Amino acid sequence: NFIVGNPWDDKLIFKLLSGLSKPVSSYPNTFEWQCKLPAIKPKTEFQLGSKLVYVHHLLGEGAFAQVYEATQQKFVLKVQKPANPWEFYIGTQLMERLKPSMQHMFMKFYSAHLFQNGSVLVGELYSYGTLLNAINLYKNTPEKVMPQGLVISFAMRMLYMIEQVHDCEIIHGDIKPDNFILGNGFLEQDDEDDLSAGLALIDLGQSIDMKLFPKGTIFTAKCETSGFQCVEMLSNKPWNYQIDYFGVAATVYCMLFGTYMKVKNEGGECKPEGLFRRLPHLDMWNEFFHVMLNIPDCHHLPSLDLLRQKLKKVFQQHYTNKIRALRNRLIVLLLECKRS
Ligand SMILES: Nc1ncnc2c1ncn2[C@@H]1O[C@H](COP(=O)(O)OP(=O)(O)O)[C@@H](O)[C@H]1O
Ligand SMILES: [Mg+2]
Repeated sequence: NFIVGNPWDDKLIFKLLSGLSKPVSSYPNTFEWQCKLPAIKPKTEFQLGSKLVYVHHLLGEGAFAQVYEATQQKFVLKVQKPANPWEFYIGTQLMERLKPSMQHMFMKFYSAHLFQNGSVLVGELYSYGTLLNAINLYKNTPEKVMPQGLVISFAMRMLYMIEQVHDCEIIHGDIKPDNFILGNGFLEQDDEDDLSAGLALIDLGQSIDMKLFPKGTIFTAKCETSGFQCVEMLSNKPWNYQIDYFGVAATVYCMLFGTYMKVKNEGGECKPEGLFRRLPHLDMWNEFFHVMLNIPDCHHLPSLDLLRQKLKKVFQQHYTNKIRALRNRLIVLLLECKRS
């Protein structure tokens, strides 16, 4: 039952990276440049060490990075100061541990460029915006919120995704609507029963590799670097994989209400704010959040498969017929937003 205070500490990360049989530098894709980070701005040109690259526009920004669209087929550039070789390590590892079939669920990194004061990562592109953006689009519409059938559908894919990541003994560490993105697969999704298509997960900067740590290690940090806090962090309790369970539930809560989840303690259990009576499938959602939020300990993680089945049951009873229309409607909204 080993203990590590902070898994996101820079000193710790440098120690793990430095203490590797296969340094990141060893990878073929990675490149180390002595010079400072090049000036990168939309509608400009610069050479990525060797070949010239054209940046068309800024797709999105986070607390750590700015992501631009680039060409010469289109891809993206993830720029951040200081350098973040860690993301490349995690991304590289993840594709290696994953089954080849499941790689399309996550962003692939083609190459990494490490500068003196920053890093630039070249990665796959997803052109139809984040899950958060999609949630915001509905607010303008009459429904004001995502249809349940799409919520449930997106939810089951998420549970399926973290299951694959956790099998790799990896923790995402930052599961939010901002870090979910919509790509072509969502557009071309033809098989509803296939959970591998229509949703992709990104932002591996805050990810944790459990392989590097002893068996049964635990973390006691009371918040994630951006300040993201799960239930264990609030309760001063230890945690490892629970943070991703909490993240999925927070992301699903957002699809349901279009507002970030807030937590409260009622009786002996932890519950989210405002699960009102008129909410469809209220029983199912109460059960879903109860399990995802109230985990007794690190050794009793809820079955991701079981949760998925409970949602699948409700989906098969009420939304198999209506799903195509709901997806088409969303597709039109995504196209409209992308036109802007
Ligand atoms: N592959 C991608 N395609 C399109 N946009 C992306 C891609 N990756 C990231 N983004 C955009 O970048 C923003 C944040 O990127 P992320 O990787 O989460 O960086 P950070 O760690 O700083 O949050 C997102 O809101 C998203 O719009
Ligand atoms: Mg992010």
